[PDB]
Amino acid sequence: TPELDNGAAVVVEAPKKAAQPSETLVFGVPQKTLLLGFGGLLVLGLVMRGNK
Amino acid sequence: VPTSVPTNQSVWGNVSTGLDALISGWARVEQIKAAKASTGQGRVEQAMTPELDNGAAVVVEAP
Amino acid sequence: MRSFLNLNSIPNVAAGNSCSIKLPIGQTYEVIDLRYSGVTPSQIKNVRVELDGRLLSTYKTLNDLILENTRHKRKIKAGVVSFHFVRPEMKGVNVTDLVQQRMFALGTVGLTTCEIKFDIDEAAAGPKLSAIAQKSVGTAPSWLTMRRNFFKQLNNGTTEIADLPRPVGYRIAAIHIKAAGVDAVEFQIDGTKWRDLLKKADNDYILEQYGKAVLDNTYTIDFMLEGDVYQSVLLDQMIQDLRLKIDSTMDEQAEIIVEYMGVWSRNGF
Amino acid sequence: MRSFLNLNSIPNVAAGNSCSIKLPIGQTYEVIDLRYSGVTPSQIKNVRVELDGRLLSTYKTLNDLILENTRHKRKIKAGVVSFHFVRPEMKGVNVTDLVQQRMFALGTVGLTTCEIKFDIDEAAAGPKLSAIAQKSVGTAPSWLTMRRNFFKQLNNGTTEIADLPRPVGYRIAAIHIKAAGVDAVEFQIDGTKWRDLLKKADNDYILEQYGKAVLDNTYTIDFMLEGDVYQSVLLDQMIQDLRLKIDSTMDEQAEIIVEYMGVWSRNGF
Amino acid sequence: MRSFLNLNSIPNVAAGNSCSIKLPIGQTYEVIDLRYSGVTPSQIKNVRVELDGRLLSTYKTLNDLILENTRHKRKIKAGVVSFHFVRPEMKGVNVTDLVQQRMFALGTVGLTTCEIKFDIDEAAAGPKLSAIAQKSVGTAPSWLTMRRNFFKQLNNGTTEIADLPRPVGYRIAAIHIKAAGVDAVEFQIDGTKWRDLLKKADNDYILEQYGKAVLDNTYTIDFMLEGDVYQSVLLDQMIQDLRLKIDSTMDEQAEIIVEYMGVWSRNGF
Amino acid sequence: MRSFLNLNSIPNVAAGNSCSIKLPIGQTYEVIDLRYSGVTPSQIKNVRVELDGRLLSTYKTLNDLILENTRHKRKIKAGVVSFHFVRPEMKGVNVTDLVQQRMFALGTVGLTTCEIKFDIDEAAAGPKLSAIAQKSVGTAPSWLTMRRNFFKQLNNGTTEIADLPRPVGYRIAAIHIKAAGVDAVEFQIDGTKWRDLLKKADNDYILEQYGKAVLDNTYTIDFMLEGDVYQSVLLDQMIQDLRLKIDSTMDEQAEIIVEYMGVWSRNGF
Ligand SMILES: [Ca+2]
Ligand SMILES: [Ca+2]
Ligand SMILES: [Ca+2]
Ligand SMILES: [Ca+2]
Repeated sequence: TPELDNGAAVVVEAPKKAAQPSETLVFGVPQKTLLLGFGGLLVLGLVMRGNK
Repeated sequence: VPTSVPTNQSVWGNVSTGLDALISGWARVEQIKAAKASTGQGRVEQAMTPELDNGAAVVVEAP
Repeated sequence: MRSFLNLNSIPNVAAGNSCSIKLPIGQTYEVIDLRYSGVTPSQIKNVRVELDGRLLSTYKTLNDLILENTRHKRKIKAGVVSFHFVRPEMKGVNVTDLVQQRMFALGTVGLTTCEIKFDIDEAAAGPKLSAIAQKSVGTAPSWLTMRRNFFKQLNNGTTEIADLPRPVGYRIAAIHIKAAGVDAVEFQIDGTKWRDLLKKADNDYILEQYGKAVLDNTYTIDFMLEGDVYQSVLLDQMIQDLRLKIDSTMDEQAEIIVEYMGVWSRNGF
Repeated sequence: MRSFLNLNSIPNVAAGNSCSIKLPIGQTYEVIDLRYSGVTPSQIKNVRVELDGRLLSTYKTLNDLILENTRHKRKIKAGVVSFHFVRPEMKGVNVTDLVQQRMFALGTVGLTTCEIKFDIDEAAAGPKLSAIAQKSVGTAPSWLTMRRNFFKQLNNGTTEIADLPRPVGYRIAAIHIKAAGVDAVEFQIDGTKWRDLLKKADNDYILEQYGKAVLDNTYTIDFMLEGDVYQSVLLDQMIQDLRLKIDSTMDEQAEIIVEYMGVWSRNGF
Repeated sequence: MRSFLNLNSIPNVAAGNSCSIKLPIGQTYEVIDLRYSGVTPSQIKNVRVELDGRLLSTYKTLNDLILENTRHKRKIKAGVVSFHFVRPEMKGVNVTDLVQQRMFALGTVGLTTCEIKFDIDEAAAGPKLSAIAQKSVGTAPSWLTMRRNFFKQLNNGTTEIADLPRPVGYRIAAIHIKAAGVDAVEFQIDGTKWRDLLKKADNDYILEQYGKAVLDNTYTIDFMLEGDVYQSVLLDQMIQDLRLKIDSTMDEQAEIIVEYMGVWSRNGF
Repeated sequence: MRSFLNLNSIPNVAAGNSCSIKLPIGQTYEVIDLRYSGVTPSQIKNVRVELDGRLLSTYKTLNDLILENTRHKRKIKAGVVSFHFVRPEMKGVNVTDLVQQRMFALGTVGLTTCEIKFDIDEAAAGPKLSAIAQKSVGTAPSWLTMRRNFFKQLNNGTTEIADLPRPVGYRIAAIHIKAAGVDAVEFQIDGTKWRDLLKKADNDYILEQYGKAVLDNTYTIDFMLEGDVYQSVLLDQMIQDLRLKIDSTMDEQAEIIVEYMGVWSRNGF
């Protein structure tokens, strides 16, 4: 550690946190993706009933 | 093995092991400096660099 | 292409003042020409070259820098004294002479501060100091010359100095014994006598034989007479004894100057 | 909202010293008010505005900045001299006047260093300098005014100056011929006479006609009399001849001031 | 092995006569020793070294060749003046010093004519001239030193010279300003100040610092102080400004000597 | 690292005595400093450097060794004369200068005896001789300088000397004609005139041109003026004629000194 009159400062405001916007989007896309899964599992379940 | 003894020693250690490996590196960087100096683009690159004190910054507000 | 710059004005140049030559970081300093007037070189005391606040080289007075240059027979001019970082006397063994000489330049890349501090004597008539820099492309501090000061008592008879710092990996270019009554000196490492008890007249003859100038009241042990860096003393981490046997005729305190060499390190010598 | 800040203290303000006003990077500097005392504006020599170590504008002395402001009839106050980066006289053609004026502000975004260097004369009584900054949101250096200095010998009869730098893409706001014996001047580009051989009295009348003040021993060729930036000389790469025909009555050395304009580039003019 | 030959007798050596030293083609001329008597070096005017009828180097008088050698501290003897094609001061960076020095030798292979023309002044007492050649194996003209003459007027104040020829691919070893009232000079390329406004005393100190001799009424800008050819100015095509700022104290006409360098071409500089 | 040793005392140093400097075998002798007093260099006759009982170099008197060093402008000091085995003037072409210079060092590896014999004149006041050795790591005798002595009658007019020994594979660094009336000399090999009939003044000018000192009553034919070993005469087995044409003005006995060079062989030259 030395002593000089040369410094590189950076004093500035900084944001914190974020809730709701990423959620709403990341709840819309997987719910649809899951719903497509149920539709696929249902048709596979229903076709097994046809083979009885 | 080290040993203490007077008189001019018959055989001496003429080894410059790790120092030569460094010295070659200094010789290599000299060729890099010469490679820049051989072209006009090398001189223009050095013109961009100054020698000054450190720089500070500061900002606030919502854009 | 090199750049010759008129360094910024030296702040507060006055008698009894403590001034400093703050060098801008970024490039390489090969030589620094310091012009002086209204003051003697001996009136410019405690000259210290500092890199990042740490000591690199030290001169009791600016006159020691004049003598350092005189010894190598470098151009000496009244009113000016230069700091030769690049060693013009260097000769290459596996590289060109130019590479071996420039390898000592004061690179500043990665440095936070580069300073040349000194104190102006109170008796100074009307001190006036300015500096000019002969620079080149930026490089790390790397290989640098580190002039160190040591004070030891010499007897009338035989004195032995074996407590000289032995920084590992570093080298010793030369040793200068500043005393008025030194007749002969002997240098040995681990019992091996690399320099027999050579009489001053004989030692001084070899020095001059290599284009060097003999300094008054000084016994110089040049380990780089040929200009070959590999001829210098390599401070091997295995050396058990680094001794100096001085045959004096006077009982005085000698100023031992040791020119060390090595790759500059932020936490090194 | 703008911010008015009391800039950090100027280091080492003394006679014969070389000082600098280091500006913090991040925001935009519209105006810089420099307060001075114990020294004359003419005693503040070699004023250089540097961006990243490169020269932007140059003033032989601080008095030239006072005259620059006086010419536009800007507020002049003894003990203070301002650096007007934002040009208050600008008028918009396809944009608002405010946009055209603020466009010249000294943005610092992307910069590494912003400095205002100068030398304090040795005769300075007791120099005292401080600075205040009128800043605004950060912007790139962008469109800036580049004041350049040129010296040419003027004859008694007719002299022609056609070797003025013509940086491509840049513009010329005005040209100031500093000489005491200039009777008339003519300006032409590629044979085209944009400014007939106008007598000083006639040229000075047009200048005053646009709210400008005539400077002593100066022949000003204002290419932005209306405040319209698009009236200035556009240095096209195809221009073959940019000539100035000066009719003098004296044999003297003239200081030619050229106010260039263009988007600042780290490797440009 | 080198060959030392007594060149053929110089035809028609008389006062007011125009003589020539026609060199036989085939080998390489490292040095040409010209013995003179009954005439002064200043009485041997317009010395031109021509290869195939094209001018290579020019000397206003033979005295300029004496000064050229004196500057490098080469052996000077009254009654004899040598043409040093091989540059003894050269130092190798990636090649040996010998290779770097011999590379400047005057090879004649592929040449049709090699001449050294000059005019004998009418006042010549009783001119007597003979020449000796220090030759070596034949080589193409290749890398040669091209001394060029330029005359420019200087003012009392500042004079700027930016119209110096910039042959593409060529280099500039040095620039010699022959004037009696030059105080300081500044050299820059594209705004970049490679040589700050250095005072004569300071510039001359650096010159002597490198084993050079300062010439009377001359301001030398040596770009090869270290002997390194790659430190010289590389006339790169993209260069937009090669300027010289001279601070004089007298109003006179200066003789600007420019030492160019490059691979000799049938259709080159 | 080199070692500086105070050689063992020289046995029986007295007037009219035949002494010898017996060198210990094992290492390499770069330089041998011989201190003398109570006797003149001319009083130390028949100096012979012998390797294994065979003659390597010969000096009529120690004064010839002083002149040998003076010619190369080596450091000369009264009371001391050095034997420079390592040639400091050597310059490398495909190797470093240091390698080319050190290559001449007197290696002793494989040797049975290394001696420096000489006779002390009877007129010697009070002879006192001591020696110091500058040594380095051991090497075979290898490449060595072999100074040979020859005496020939020189006529007033023209004399030719073609009976000089031509040991195969060896080289000739230089030839020194010791006579007071030599005007010009010509050197040729197989009809080829490598050195035209050069006048003494012209030959001496070239010598000085390369940093050499002209010896009194001597005509030196330096084949290594540049320091390049490959410029020396290579004694090829096919050479049919090695001739010297001397133009004298006196009828006298000349001492011809021939500096041979080659890899030392126990059964060679
Ligand atoms: Ca370094
Ligand atoms: Ca802007
Ligand atoms: Ca050539
Ligand atoms: Ca050898």
